[PDB]
Amino acid sequence: MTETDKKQEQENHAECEDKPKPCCVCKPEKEERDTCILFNGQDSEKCKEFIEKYKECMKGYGFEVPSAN
Ligand SMILES: [Cu+]
Repeated sequence: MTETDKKQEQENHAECEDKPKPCCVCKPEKEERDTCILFNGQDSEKCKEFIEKYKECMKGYGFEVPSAN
């Protein structure tokens, strides 16, 4: 029995989905980032500051991050 379509593609937003399985070691900074982008609008320094601080606090004895390298 054949079929027209079934397999879903599902693409990403821009590039690199990031975020593996954010365990319990990561939660507060996450809320701080969301709030920062909520009030600001990501139009403030691109909020890259929180991204770097996060990747810096996680890549070092933190947990795990896929990234795009
Ligand atoms: Cu975590």
